[PDB]
Amino acid sequence: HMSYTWTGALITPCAAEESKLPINALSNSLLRHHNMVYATTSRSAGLRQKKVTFDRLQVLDDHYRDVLKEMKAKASTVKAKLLSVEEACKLTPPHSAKSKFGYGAKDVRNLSSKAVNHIHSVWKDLLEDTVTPIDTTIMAKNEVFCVQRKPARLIVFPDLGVRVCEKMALYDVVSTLPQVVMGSSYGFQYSPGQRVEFLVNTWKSKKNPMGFSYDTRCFDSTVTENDIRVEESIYQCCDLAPEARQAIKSLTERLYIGGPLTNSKGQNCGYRRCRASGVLTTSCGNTLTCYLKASAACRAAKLQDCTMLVNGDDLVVICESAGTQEDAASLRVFTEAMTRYSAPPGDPPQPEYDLELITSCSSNVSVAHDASGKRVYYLTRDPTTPLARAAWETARHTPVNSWLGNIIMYAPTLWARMILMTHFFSILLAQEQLEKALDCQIYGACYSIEPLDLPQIIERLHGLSAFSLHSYSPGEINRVASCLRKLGVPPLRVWRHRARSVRARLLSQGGRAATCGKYLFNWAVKTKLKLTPIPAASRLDLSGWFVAGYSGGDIYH
Ligand SMILES: COc1ccc(-c2ccc[nH]c2=O)cc1C(C)(C)C
Ligand SMILES: [Mg+2]
Repeated sequence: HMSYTWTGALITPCAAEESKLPINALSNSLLRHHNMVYATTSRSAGLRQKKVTFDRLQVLDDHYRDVLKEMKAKASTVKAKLLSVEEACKLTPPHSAKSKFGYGAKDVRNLSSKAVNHIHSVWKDLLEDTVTPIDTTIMAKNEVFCVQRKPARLIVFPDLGVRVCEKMALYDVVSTLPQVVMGSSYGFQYSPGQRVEFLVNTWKSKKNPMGFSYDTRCFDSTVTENDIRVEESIYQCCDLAPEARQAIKSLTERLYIGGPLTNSKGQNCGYRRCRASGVLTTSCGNTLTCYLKASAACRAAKLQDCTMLVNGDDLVVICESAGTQEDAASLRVFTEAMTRYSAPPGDPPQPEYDLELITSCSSNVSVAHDASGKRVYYLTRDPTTPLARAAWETARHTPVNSWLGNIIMYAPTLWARMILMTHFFSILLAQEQLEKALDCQIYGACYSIEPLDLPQIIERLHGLSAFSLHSYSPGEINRVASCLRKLGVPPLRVWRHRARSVRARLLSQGGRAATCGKYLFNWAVKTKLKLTPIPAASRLDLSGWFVAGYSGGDIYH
């Protein structure tokens, strides 16, 4: 029951890999300790190969079979539709990996003959053959981090032709089914602001609240053939077209169960017997499996009045505390049950009695004050990775602007407002790129966003409180300050000074740019302007946002 078996061939790159931080004229205004910032390359893939290769022991009890019975019952109410080639072709990101059949993502999007004719022949083969393993490509990811070096994470994905067919058969399923099965526990249905409301309300709902979070050591590699087979039966509970049932069955047996791994040089690297990281069902199947395992473990641990919040492998549990001594024991049992379900932890969970202490999605809840001085809870995180990645994005244009994603999702935070908003609006002003659409990742999906619509966007997911946040917790300010010292980032006083200029340059331009300067940079000036609800904020067509997660799913909205 090994996750992977390797022939010997190496995980080869598709190009020359840049590991050191590229420097330009704008770099030093943000970061000075360039050596601390790096990117991962195929040279450290062998380390991760060793880390992701292990044997899986799974023991399934009555708690497991009970939860699944309930899950299949809720799943039976779902009616899902098949997607047309055209619909699936428009969901493909513009820079998605090109086919080994002589066409790219842009040919797929333009609905070219070579692309559409190939998509049709792959679909026909999926309905006619349900046994032959589908070929996947194994690659080492190029991600930017700060030191204290991590080995490169792997990405396993099928051909562009298979990916369009996956969307056709399972896009509606992976988008609709998770909320029906899990209700209010599906985290991807929440905006950052709505997620806080849920956590705070849930914490307040308990007499003596206890909370903890769970992180699985290599979740994708812990996923067994049984787990993937169990996910298929959940999808098969839906009311589906006959063509969609055969395509799901086929994709399961040929792609999702496992298959061979191929490098950039066309060599067989080995065989995969766990979850593929770069398929449409990556996020859905991980959330369902984690939820099934954790719900049954919650029962095994005899945890009182549980409230789960799942998104991929990330899980948060808020319940009624039975005393510190019993609470430590309950969590030991939870861990032991999860381990038997083929999901051991990275670090053992610990009971927490303060919401600000729970860490999930590399984040935590913190307290700040709004304009009136009323306490307001918001979601934050350590700025080290966002800043290291913003530093890379200062010197090089990338397909996913992390800074933009971070400004959208962490808008109320001290670091995103003072550093990110200031630095990039200063660049967009200078380069006259204020009206240019930029791509960013939100819950694993790719979105083209206009930087001028940022104030309206921030109001819908955080409310007017985000533009008025002050008097941050001592611990948060200390975390930002230590991080700036570590990376050689100018202190927050220099950022205040720059923000007044950015604000002034923005206000001068009028229209949407003045609204940007007015709302986003009100914190910089002493003579504050009245920030009222933006009429434009309500008009925003945010349909498609916070519906589901698509990490590794190759989705574009
Ligand atoms: C499941 O929760 C998340 C997943 C991703 C991001 C995220 C953070 C930054 C950029 N893009 C993203 O999608 C943020 C969150 C919360 C916890 C802050 C809501
Ligand atoms: Mg994990």
